[PDB]
Amino acid sequence: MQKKSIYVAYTGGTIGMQRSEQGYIPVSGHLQRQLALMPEFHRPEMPDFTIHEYTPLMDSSDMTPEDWQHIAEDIKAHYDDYDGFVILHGTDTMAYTASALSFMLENLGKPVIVTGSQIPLAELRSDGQINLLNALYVAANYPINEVTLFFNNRLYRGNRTTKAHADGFDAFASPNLPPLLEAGIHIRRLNTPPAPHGEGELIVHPITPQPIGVVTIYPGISADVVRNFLRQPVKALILRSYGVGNAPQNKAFLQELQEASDRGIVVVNLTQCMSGKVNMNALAHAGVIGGADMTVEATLTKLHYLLSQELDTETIRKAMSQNLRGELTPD
Amino acid sequence: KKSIYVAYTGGTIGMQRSEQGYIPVSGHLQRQLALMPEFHRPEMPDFTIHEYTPLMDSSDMTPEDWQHIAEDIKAHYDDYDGFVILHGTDTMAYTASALSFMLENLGKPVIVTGSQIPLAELRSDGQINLLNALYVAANYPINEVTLFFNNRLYRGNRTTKAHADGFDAFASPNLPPLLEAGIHIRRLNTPPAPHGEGELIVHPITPQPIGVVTIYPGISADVVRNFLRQPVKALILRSYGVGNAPQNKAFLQELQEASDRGIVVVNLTQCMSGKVNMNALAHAGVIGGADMTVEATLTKLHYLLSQELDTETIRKAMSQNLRGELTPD
Amino acid sequence: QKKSIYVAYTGGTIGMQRSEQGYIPVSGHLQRQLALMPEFHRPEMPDFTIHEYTPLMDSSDMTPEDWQHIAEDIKAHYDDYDGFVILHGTDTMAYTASALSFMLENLGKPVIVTGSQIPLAELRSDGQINLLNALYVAANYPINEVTLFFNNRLYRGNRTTKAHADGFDAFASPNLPPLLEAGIHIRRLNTPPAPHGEGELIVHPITPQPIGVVTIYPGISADVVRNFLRQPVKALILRSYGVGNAPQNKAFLQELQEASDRGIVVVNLTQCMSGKVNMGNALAHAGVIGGADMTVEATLTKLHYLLSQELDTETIRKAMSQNLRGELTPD
Amino acid sequence: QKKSIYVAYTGGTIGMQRSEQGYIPVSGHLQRQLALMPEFHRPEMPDFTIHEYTPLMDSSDMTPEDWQHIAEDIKAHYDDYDGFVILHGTDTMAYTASALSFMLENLGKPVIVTGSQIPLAELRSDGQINLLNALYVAANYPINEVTLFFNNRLYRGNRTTKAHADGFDAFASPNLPPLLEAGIHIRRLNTPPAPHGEGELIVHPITPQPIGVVTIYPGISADVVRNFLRQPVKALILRSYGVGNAPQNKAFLQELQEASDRGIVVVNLTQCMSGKVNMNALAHAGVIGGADMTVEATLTKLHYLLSQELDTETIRKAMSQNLRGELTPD
Repeated sequence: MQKKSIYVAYTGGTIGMQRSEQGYIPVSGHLQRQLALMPEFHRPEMPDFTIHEYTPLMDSSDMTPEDWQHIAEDIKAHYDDYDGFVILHGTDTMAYTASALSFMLENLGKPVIVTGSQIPLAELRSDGQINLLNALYVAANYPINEVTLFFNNRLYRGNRTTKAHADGFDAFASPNLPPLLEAGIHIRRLNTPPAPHGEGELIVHPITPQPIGVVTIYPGISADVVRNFLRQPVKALILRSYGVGNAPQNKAFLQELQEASDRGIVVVNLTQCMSGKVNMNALAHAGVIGGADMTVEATLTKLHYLLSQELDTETIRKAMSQNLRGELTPD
Repeated sequence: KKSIYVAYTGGTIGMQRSEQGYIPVSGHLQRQLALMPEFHRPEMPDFTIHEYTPLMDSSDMTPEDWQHIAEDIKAHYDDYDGFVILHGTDTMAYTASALSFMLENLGKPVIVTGSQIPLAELRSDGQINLLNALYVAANYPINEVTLFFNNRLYRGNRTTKAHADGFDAFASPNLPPLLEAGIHIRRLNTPPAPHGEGELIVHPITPQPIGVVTIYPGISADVVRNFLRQPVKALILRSYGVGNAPQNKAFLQELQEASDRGIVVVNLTQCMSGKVNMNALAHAGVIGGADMTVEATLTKLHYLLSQELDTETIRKAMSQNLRGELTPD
Repeated sequence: QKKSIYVAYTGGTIGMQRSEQGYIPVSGHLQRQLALMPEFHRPEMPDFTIHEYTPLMDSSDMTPEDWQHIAEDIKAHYDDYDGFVILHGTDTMAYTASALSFMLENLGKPVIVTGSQIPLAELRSDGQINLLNALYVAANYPINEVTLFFNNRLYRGNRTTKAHADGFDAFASPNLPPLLEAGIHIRRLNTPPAPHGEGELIVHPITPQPIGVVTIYPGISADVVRNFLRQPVKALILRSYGVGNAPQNKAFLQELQEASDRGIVVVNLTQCMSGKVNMGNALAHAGVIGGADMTVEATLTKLHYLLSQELDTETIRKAMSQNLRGELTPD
Repeated sequence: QKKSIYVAYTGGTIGMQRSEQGYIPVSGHLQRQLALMPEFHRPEMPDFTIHEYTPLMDSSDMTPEDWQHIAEDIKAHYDDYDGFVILHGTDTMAYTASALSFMLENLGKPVIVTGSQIPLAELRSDGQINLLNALYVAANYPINEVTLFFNNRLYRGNRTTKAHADGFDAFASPNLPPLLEAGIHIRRLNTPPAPHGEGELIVHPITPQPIGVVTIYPGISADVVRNFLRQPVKALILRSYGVGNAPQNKAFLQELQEASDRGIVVVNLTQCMSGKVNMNALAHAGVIGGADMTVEATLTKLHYLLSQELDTETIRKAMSQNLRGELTPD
């Protein structure tokens, strides 16, 4: 009967750009005007859709948590009026936004698909045409009530993604979890277990910028350098350590970590490996919390989320190791 | 016969069983090798095993240990046809990357390897990795510091430990292997690293105050300022995609101030593979690290900072392909 | 002015209509649908002309007479177009592509054979993708060979085989890389071009030929093999073990030697999925010719080609081991 | 006491020696070498006994009589060992593994068929790896089926095919995952076990059978197909397009119908590298669908069925049924 309706927020990215002598430039309303002339987007199988183009568009490499907040407020404001949501985003920080939204939205009961493209919709052979058409179709026909990220013909759990390549071509990966859905000839919903969720109405949590350090451990890293990473105003520190979560055993380094936790800093340990989980023991005794197999993006946004709420340090430390939105694999 | 020198620094490969799991045991690897006939066959090279004391867990290693290994290779260089460095997997890629810079005009193979299972166990990858490393160092000599794992010989300064949970795996995201060790060993057409024509030159290396950090949405100038406080001499930034980062004045100002103080700031990508292509950061004095791995960049800075080089020369050298660690424009 | 491509719509799912019973061929449907798709009429796309065959053919019903018809169609329109696209059903698409490669000599324009598993008219169709790309590639990245386009790759026609059909269609070129890849950015690969003379195009005739294609297995009897070689058989393709090994019992080898004495051309291919046969001397001493790394499709069509030219048996045996059109990797 | 494994060295390069002429078979060389390799005598390894065939079998020259001899060897030593390893040349290893899967019924101990590209004597040999692993898996990760071990994978025997031989040997199980992976840590996969009965072991006889295995192509003549079906042929395996499609010209279909009408069992397989046949015209001509069976499994299954005293309707029904895990039921 009456078609489903999808809300499309064009927050930024190359999709709506137009050809000029100076090259491709953002042109207000160009995305909307083009879609009006493409019959494939108006077929009976396709949902109705409304585009809200951001003014001005966001350059994803210059985004901040204030922008994540603005996007969530947009979703909240239009939630009861649409059946799903598609967030068009620049690729550079798309995974960060998708991860942050997954924590900010609690008890989500409609699909929120973050996507984008390397090539503008206007170009003959455009991934923008493919990604937007599929995102709209999947949001309407194969709804999954999570914040997802669609790219390279796969629908990933948002807080499990990372931009894996950018030089010459854009590619995203979900290193520690299979996709939730594959969009090939035939759309296939995979048997990937759904994310945890409560049974009430949607809750949209606020988020604000937070002073977090994200650093990589290397042979001989000095306590003096680590001390700097932990100075005010730092509230949390994400350490990327070796293999399953190993680090140098020298006392000076470990004492800087212990003293930081003593004064309320949340220290979390992630692996330097491309995939796999941290299996925590010397760091553990210094107050460091294991981040299991969370991506850097999920860990960084999860900390922003927890620190932005009215929560004490020990509750934050406990929450960081719990699977709140499908971002980590429990032991 | 050819003769290979084995620096046994430590690592799981030489450990033995106990009531409390695998433990380091002095002399265990040597004893086991003496009892395995396949290592003493006519087709294998003669070899010498030098056990380090103490044996090192690779996660405990420092640049001082890299220096000790380089000194060992230097002292025995003219007496052997190649070298094999047995190492723990956790920081194996850092050691291989460091040695590639410390050794200049290398004219013999130096293969770093190890295993996830002790050599003495049934079905050990340790037996396979040592047998192949010895055979390859003697017969398919590639005059570079390489890393052997998962039956592939990679350029050392192009590697990173890609997995460790359940199984160990190494990757060379931006360069194909130099050789593959399947049924038939095959040297690949991967172009050899740049090299001079003189005698081997071994450079010293010492620990250096370097920061390695990741850029994220909204990262504060206050936090970045802390990353650049003394004693920091260099900062490695892992930025978005082809090397993009926030353009807010405060953030860029902190990086500019750091470069004014003589700090070398290098830009790498957060992506798993690909090159950084340098504009706002460039104006703030940031140097592009092309497609270098974090291990290569970190050890390269340790190498340059440990020599008697001025800041401007270090900045120029960081973007140059010195040992095959980066893909030039 | 714009490039102009001739499209021979021989049959196949690509131009069919969806119905309650399944996919059905409908005269004029493909042309009706393409006139309604703006992307096919953009400045960047070539002009094209569609010749719908009457009747439309189910590729599993095709014979060499149909290959002849297609070659005659290409020949009749050769001077008036810049390239050709042959729309075909997937089941025997590789046979047609292989056959055309031998029938056309000194080809100086692209001939791309393609099709799809989903009709072009459907939403998310690979048919729309394959036709758009075939037209664009034939016009802009011309490769003067009979090629086959599928799964976003342009393969040398006489190197292809349909590798899968259950649930999804897939083609493979087991012994040669593609000639071009069509991802975000179309990329011509360094695969060496097929050999060719420097004269005018020559179109050779082809007719059905009595050929046997059989598989060797343990204990295969001389009596059964004798039957495979009875008149009217002119050639027999043997699929033997590994690098080309077969039973060495006298009765078996005698039947093969008697066949070569009768003027039958016996060719040896491997049962393996890829790789070359390397002639071991028992089969070659019985007069068997090695087919190197040729696909069954190339070997079968190559024999049809050579037998249709009325050449001497010795000439045919010699030609089978020669790389005539890029179908084989010489020693 | 350790488990004990019976090793039949039927043929293949594994026990060959080095001479100024290449690899040559030397009687007893495999056994002599293994006695000097400590890794094969460790506490973790089973005891084993080697029965070297005299002469060795050239796998490319094997016949069903050889399959019978191997089966009789297993039968004769079945009650005395905990598992079995069959060393075989690679060219027809998949045929032997497939045939044995049908000949052995109610198998209650592992039977692993394996071999190597390189003799065990050579420095870097896959022979050392394959025999060590086969022995260890047969004793410790027993799977009561006829399996084939190669490329560090343990496949269901009747699902395998030799996929490559030029430069390097490789086997594949196109339509079923391996039953076990022998990587750094041995891992048994969740691949559902093959169907089996409850009684004691039954060893079925097998003899050579007149079977044609042919490939369909555009315009294939009714005359040629008629020749394929001439006496003494009892069965014909057709490899047709995609999911089982073939030409529908009446002369072609009529030759197949006539063959079936005189008792010839005609089975349809795909020309594709993987996948099932789904079947239309051929079905009406008496052709039986072989689902996703390999040529190897279909050819040996026919040898098995034709070698028993069975009516043709029973043989036809059995060909489409999953008897030993060789095919995926609809």
